[PDB]
Amino acid sequence: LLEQSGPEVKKPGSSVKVSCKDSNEPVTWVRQAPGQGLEWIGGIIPAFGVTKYAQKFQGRVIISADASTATAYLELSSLRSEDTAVYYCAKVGLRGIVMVGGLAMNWLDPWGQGTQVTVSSASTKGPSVFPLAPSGTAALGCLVKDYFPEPVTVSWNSGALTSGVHTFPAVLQSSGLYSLSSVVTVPSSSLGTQTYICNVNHKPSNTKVDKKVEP
Amino acid sequence: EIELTQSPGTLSLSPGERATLSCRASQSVSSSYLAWYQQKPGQAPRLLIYGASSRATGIPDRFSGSGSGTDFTLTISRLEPEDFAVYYCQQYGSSPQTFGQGTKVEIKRTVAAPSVFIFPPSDEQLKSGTASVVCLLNNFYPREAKVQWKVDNALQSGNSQESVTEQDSKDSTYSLSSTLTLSKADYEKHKVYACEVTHQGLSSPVTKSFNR
Repeated sequence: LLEQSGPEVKKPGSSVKVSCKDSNEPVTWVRQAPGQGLEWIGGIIPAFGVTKYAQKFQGRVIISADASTATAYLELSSLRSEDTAVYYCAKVGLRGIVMVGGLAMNWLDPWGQGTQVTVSSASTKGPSVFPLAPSGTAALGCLVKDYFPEPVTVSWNSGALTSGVHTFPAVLQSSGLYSLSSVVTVPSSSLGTQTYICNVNHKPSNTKVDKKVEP
Repeated sequence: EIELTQSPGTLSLSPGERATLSCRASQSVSSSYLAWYQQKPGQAPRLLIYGASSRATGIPDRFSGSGSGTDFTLTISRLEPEDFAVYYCQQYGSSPQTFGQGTKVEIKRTVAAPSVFIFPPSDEQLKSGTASVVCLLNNFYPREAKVQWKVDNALQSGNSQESVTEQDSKDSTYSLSSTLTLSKADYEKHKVYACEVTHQGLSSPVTKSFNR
């Protein structure tokens, strides 16, 4: 098991340091931008401190390891918004490891759970929550608009209403703020008799909103 | 740099069908030093196959890999629900190691037309000076769909954004939202707001509209 440190939010030009805690093998770092594939960053042989870095990151990346705490580190500097990604650590298999000088390559296993790093000029902001009012099934919802950073959580009727709920992935607007909607379909006959409340939580702003949605 | 091209980008198959995924290398891969990984949303990749054909420990027997040189394949003998995911190949025989861009194995189910709903901006939002109009396409399959906004029968461009869910856990459909953002002042300059939806399950495009 590889335990990684928590999510980070950073401004352009700054640097981020992420840790990977082993619960012997080289440790590699890979990242995945939103909706993209996997990109190798570099790696280290922790007992001996030998590092190798991908050419794209050489000059602004340092990987280090503390053998006494079985922890590896990734420090990436000169951050830009295109460095927004989930950062993974993973161990390089020892058996049949492929050596090219100080470079050690193999299949990767186990993997850390990933660290979300968001790079943005935006400031922390809580969402506004607006009703999407229902006009034999009806749809209704809540628009959760203009927040930073991710994530927001949405439930309906304090979690008692789950059937037919769709909470959409957030979209990043040109303003740098996120927006999403959550919708639910219900019998049109229940519109007069049943209350529908969307529960929105955005921890970075301690936003807690219960918005009743009605026709 | 050995470039790895995976095909197809998306593979739509029914549960129980056989799945064959391709990884094609621009240069011959040194000595079958190729691995396959599975990834599900929110989770880390998981090693399935290494050395082109060796099964990682604890991976089900219905996964097998073969190939050499420039052409490799991952086979899932019969797809189970837990197997719908993104799959990546990796070569680690030449420096630098490289990854394919992924193949999504998607659940094929019967075609379902979207149910379409339109939502005007709330009075609460208008109080703050902006107006968002939301068009919902609910519970459709397959994923391909087109949404167009018309404001007084005039096609809009550049002022809307779309979001799509992952395939629903229970029924394997998609839902999609399109949100049109206008200034409050622009919103009041027009009367009729409409979204028009095209999908292969619809005999003809569906319009939902309201009059401000």
